[PDB]
Amino acid sequence: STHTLLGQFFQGWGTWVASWPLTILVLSVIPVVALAAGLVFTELTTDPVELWSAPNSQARSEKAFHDQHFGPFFRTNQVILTAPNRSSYRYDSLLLGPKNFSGILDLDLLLELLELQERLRHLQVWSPEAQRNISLQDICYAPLNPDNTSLYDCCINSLLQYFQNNRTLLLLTANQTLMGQTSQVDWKDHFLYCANAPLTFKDGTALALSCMADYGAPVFPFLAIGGYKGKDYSEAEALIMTFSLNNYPAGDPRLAQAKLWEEAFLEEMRAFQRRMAGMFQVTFMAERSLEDEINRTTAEDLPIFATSYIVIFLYISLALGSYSSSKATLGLGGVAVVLGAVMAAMGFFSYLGIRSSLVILQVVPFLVLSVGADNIFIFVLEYQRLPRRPGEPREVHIGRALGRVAPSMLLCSLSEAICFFLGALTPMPAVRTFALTSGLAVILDFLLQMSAFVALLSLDSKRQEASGEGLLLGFFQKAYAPFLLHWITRGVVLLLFLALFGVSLYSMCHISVGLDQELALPKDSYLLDYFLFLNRYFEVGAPVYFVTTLGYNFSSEAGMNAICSSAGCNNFSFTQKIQYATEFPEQSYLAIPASSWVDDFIDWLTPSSCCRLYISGPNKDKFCPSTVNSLNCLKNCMSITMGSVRPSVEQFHKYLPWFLNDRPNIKCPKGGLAAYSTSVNLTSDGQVLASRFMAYHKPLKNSQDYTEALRAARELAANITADLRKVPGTDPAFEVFPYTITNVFYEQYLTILPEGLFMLSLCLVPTFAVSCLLLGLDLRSGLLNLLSIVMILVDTVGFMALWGISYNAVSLINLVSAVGMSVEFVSHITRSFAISTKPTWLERAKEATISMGSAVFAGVAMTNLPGILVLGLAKAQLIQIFFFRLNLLITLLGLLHGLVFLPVILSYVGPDVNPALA
Ligand SMILES: *[C@@H]1O[C@H](CO)[C@@H](O[C@@H]2O[C@H](CO)[C@@H](O[C@@H]3O[C@H](CO)[C@@H](O)[C@H](O)[C@H]3NC(C)=O)[C@H](O)[C@H]2NC(C)=O)[C@H](O)[C@H]1NC(C)=O
Ligand SMILES: *[C@@H]1O[C@H](CO)[C@@H](O[C@@H]2O[C@H](CO)[C@@H](O[C@@H]3O[C@H](CO)[C@@H](O)[C@H](O)[C@H]3NC(C)=O)[C@H](O)[C@H]2NC(C)=O)[C@H](O)[C@H]1NC(C)=O
Ligand SMILES: CCCCCCCCCCCCO[C@@H]1O[C@H](CO)[C@@H](O[C@H]2O[C@H](CO)[C@@H](O)[C@H](O)[C@H]2O)[C@H](O)[C@H]1O
Ligand SMILES: *[C@@H]1O[C@H](CO)[C@@H](O[C@@H]2O[C@H](CO)[C@@H](O)[C@H](O)[C@H]2NC(C)=O)[C@H](O)[C@H]1NC(C)=O
Ligand SMILES: CC(C)CCC[C@@H](C)[C@H]1CC[C@H]2[C@@H]3CC=C4C[C@@H](O)CC[C@]4(C)[C@H]3CC[C@]12C
Ligand SMILES: CC(C)CCC[C@@H](C)[C@H]1CC[C@H]2[C@@H]3CC=C4C[C@@H](O)CC[C@]4(C)[C@H]3CC[C@]12C
Ligand SMILES: CC(C)CCC[C@@H](C)[C@H]1CC[C@H]2[C@@H]3CC=C4C[C@@H](O)CC[C@]4(C)[C@H]3CC[C@]12C
Ligand SMILES: CC(C)CCC[C@@H](C)[C@H]1CC[C@H]2[C@@H]3CC=C4C[C@@H](O)CC[C@]4(C)[C@H]3CC[C@]12C
Ligand SMILES: *[C@@H]1O[C@H](CO)[C@@H](O)[C@H](O)[C@H]1NC(C)=O
Ligand SMILES: *[C@@H]1O[C@H](CO)[C@@H](O)[C@H](O)[C@H]1NC(C)=O
Ligand SMILES: *[C@@H]1O[C@H](CO)[C@@H](O)[C@H](O)[C@H]1NC(C)=O
Ligand SMILES: *[C@@H]1O[C@H](CO)[C@@H](O)[C@H](O)[C@H]1NC(C)=O
Ligand SMILES: *[C@@H]1O[C@H](CO)[C@@H](O)[C@H](O)[C@H]1NC(C)=O
Ligand SMILES: *[C@@H]1O[C@H](CO)[C@@H](O)[C@H](O)[C@H]1NC(C)=O
Ligand SMILES: *[C@@H]1O[C@H](CO)[C@@H](O)[C@H](O)[C@H]1NC(C)=O
Repeated sequence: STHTLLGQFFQGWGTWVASWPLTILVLSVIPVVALAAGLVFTELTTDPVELWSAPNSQARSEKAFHDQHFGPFFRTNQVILTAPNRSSYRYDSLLLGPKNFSGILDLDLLLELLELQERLRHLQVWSPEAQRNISLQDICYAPLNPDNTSLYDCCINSLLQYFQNNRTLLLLTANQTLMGQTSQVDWKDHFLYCANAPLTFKDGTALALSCMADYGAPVFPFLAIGGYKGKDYSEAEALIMTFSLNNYPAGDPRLAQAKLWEEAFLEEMRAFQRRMAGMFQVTFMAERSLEDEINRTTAEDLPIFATSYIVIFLYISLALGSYSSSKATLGLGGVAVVLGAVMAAMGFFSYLGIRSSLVILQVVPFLVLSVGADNIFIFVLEYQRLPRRPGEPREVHIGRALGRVAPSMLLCSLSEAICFFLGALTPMPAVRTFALTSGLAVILDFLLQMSAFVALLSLDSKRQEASGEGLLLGFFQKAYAPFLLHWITRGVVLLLFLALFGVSLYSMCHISVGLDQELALPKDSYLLDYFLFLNRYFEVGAPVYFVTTLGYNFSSEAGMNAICSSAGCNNFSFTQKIQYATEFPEQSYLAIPASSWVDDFIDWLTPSSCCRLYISGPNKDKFCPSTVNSLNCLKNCMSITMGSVRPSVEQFHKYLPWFLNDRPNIKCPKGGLAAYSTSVNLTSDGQVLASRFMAYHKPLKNSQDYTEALRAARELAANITADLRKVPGTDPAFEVFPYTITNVFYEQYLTILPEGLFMLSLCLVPTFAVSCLLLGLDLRSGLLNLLSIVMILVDTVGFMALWGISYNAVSLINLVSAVGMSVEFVSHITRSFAISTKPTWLERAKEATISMGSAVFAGVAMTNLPGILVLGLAKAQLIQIFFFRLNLLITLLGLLHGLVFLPVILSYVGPDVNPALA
């Protein structure tokens, strides 16, 4: 038979290893030390948040195209101020009637915010790598002037940009006698005017102030104030101040300069928070802030987690005693064989240049320990329970006791390694390396404890020469087994577990898919207050870019008519569809309509002294800008007296680069480089390669909102690209896709549910087939522990839905490690039933419960409890939610099915009594 060959081979190998104890022990730990010595050579940790995105997916290929053709998305540094204990007040405007003002909108707070903003603009950091102070101008994102980049050209959005950050303009006052009403027009009137019409160059009040920021572009009200509802901007309860910086690829030396400045920004806002405790209530965030708040507690929690090894050392050599009136070296050997394998499997990957993560250094050594000492108890308890035959050496006895139990050990370890390796097909790189390291650690643990631990046990066995049945074996399990096999409980348990399975089957349909970003940070984190204020007070989400890939013409009148929204444009166009989709912002997750450069280019070509050509001179026809008050510019770019003015193909190639460099002013606010300078890529001749259109999501709170917004945006872009291909001239493969800064993270949840069912169902096939081959499990009890594993998975999914654990890529690998761990709870009990010889099924189930049930409870259920309970106090919600709540719920469910349900079900439909003398 296939079973008896393997057991007959393991009996020879163990008795050979026990005859050379010192040689096999020293010769095995040498490769373990050689593998674990690579923890210093190329041990590198991948700190960014690109450990959470598949690099060969569609969402990362769209990011590569947008980064190639337009440059990467800018970094963000935000502060959200609130005045909690300030009362609102009434104010009567000269143009808007009575209007109530919130407590935050006051001069006494706006002046303090102006002082803080002007101090942040002059910050400087001493760069160690490049010997020079880093100023804000060198790394700020300036849309209107990227070449010179003076200190006042940086993009800084706030409410004080309406007044251009001038303290004298903020305190300005005028007396307007409108309609026979002498009313003091103040800054609040100008703020009310700029909130309704942000693209204003002269205010429509008595004080004729401007309305646009000092860097040139107009600022919209949803980037300055927040917390309103509708269009009453005077009731705003929050103030926003955003600093945006240039983003570079990771190899660039400017990235270290840009991240160096944000540390000084965070220190300055911490000083502002401490200095203004009784006036404001600030919450802040830098672009580097989420990257270092995630892996901040990796080196802080390891010494707390290292006491699990001491507890598992103390648990062995107290439950393995022969206490009459201690096996302390066996516990040290069990700890060293588990500790050696983890360091060897972790350091082998460092040689190959595979970068580790935070989860590898936090759950790997305390999850391998929970399934690494599992075979040690099953070997040592079988060594002491098998009595020595008369006149035989200790080596043959150790070989016989090893050969009787080791195929179940090989089956459990190989099922563990198969489930970890098969579960490493997830696209996310943080979970792939964790599964690969856990699989290699489990395989090295199985090799180490079958070659070195047997030699250590043979060495310890000799020692007892120089220097009752216990209590757990017979004094409890011979007074619990009649309880469980009483004929009233034997029917009650059989329907109670069935009702539990049915209730979990109903309750697993209320599960939620997706991992919130609030559940990744430590509990005493400052970013949680920022995420609370962001979800409560903002009125728009992240920006959306509807990128158009190369292939569209853009130069024909048939091409422009499918994009524009003005007069003489086709119905259901690009901008028309994006305009329509924001009228129902619950189906489509858009809040602001798309701003199209083609419409502003068509409006800019209308002859209103905004595009003019020289009549004659030294410069005949090159360009007359808007800032020229001369008599030689009486010639429009386009002609006059047509409806739906569309430029020719020659005129489109000529007038377009002048439009994308024109700076808006009082005599020409029609458009230019304030918004569309970086939204269009031009070729060498002047042909448009690719463009992009800007729109804003609605506020996305949870992680399902991000997935629904991404799916709705991709569906709307699919409708737009379907309609755009019918225009004559555009070639196939032209597509319009929506690009957002957070689509790489949340694109996995579109199709993680079919991926989870396939990968989980693919692990049951090499758990039942291999169990029927390495063991004597033929067919009746072969598909019974599979039923136990399916019940364990369904009950775990139901309780995971009930507790409030979302189903994501982190929890999916824990379920795959549970299907490889539940074989350990049921294969030992089922195999002991199969080799039983008793008259009736009830006594066979009683013998199976007494013999291996006590060993399974004392070495498989109490061995992983120190390794799992230590993670419950872990400082990070991801480790404390997915690797503690899930694993604790699997060990209790796995113990409760493999020790109360499997013996009861085996006394009804168990396999027949084979003689089995071979
Ligand atoms: C409009 O699109 C153009 C075409 O993509 C952009 O020009 C591209 O800029 C890329 C970055 O400079 C180039 O990639 C580089 O290619 C060289 C040569 O192979 C490599 O050594 C570099 O490593 C590689 N850059 C990286 C970091 O991958 C493209 O080759 C280049 N393509 C063309 C046609 O010139 C324009 O940048 C874009 N317009 C603007 C101003 O953004
Ligand atoms: C975007 O659409 C434009 C309008 O459909 C295209 O412009 C057309 O390009 C044609 C060449 O491919 C021009 O044909 C030439 O015109 C001259 C002068 O009238 C004639 O001799 C011929 O018809 C032809 N050249 C030859 C063979 O001598 C069209 O005149 C021109 N149409 C317009 C309105 O100007 C663009 O080509 C298209 N852009 C792209 C991406 O190709
Ligand atoms: C293995 C576990 C570790 C991996 C888990 C990773 C969790 C998910 C990581 C999300 C990372 C990106 O996180 C996202 O960053 C952007 C940076 O623009 C923030 O967005 C910020 O900038 C945009 C645009 O400038 C503003 O509109 C926004 O209000 C502001 O918060 C998002 O609010 C944040 O959600
Ligand atoms: C802030 O605004 C004030 C007032 O507009 C600016 O001061 C003016 O400067 C011009 C140019 O020299 C003078 O002609 C005006 O008479 C000044 N007005 C007053 C009342 O002082 C001031 O320059 C602005 N500050 C900045 C930094 O732009
Ligand atoms: C053929 C002659 C030389 C007899 C001696 C052969 C012995 C010394 C060789 C043959 C197979 C070898 C074993 C093969 C596998 C392992 C697992 C590894 O993780 C530790 C070393 C260990 C345990 C080797 C020890 C040395 C070994 C036992
Ligand atoms: C009982 C537990 C801690 C056993 C695990 C020990 C090893 C595998 C763990 C514990 C502490 C960890 C180290 C903590 C800090 C660093 C510094 C970093 O720049 C490189 C990785 C490195 C060197 C880690 C490597 C892995 C590590 C050495
Ligand atoms: C980094 C990327 C781009 C390269 C490919 C990495 C992944 C997909 C590759 C590299 C090594 C591969 C693994 C190599 C070994 C095994 C064990 C086998 O029993 C199942 C497949 C499995 C688990 C492979 C899965 C796919 C795998 C993990
Ligand atoms: C079935 C086995 C594992 C027995 C243990 C089940 C226990 C640990 C599980 C099952 C149901 C769970 C509870 C379900 C509901 C809540 C409400 C929540 O706001 C706090 C946690 C709490 C109170 C859970 C605590 C843990 C819990 C009690
Ligand atoms: C402003 O708020 C107060 C709160 O009571 C409300 O009574 C008042 O009517 C509001 N002002 C206007 C113009 O409605
Ligand atoms: C700027 O750099 C110079 C030379 O390194 C240094 O003396 C000066 O102190 C730096 N500026 C600040 C703000 O310290
Ligand atoms: C930008 O501006 C400064 C000051 O006008 C000028 O001297 C410098 O040459 C310019 N540099 C670039 C790269 O545009
Ligand atoms: C008009 O307003 C000014 C400044 O606000 C004030 O000083 C002056 O008294 C007012 N003039 C009249 C005629 O009331
Ligand atoms: C606002 O005032 C209340 C009442 O005095 C006080 O309890 C609270 O701490 C104050 N908050 C801040 C941020 O000053
Ligand atoms: C939609 O198209 C039709 C036919 O091209 C046109 O008559 C109508 O004016 C367009 N838009 C509407 C419905 O106003
Ligand atoms: C595109 O597909 C259908 C057909 O035009 C349309 O009903 C649907 O509303 C469009 N998609 C979106 C996101 O509106």
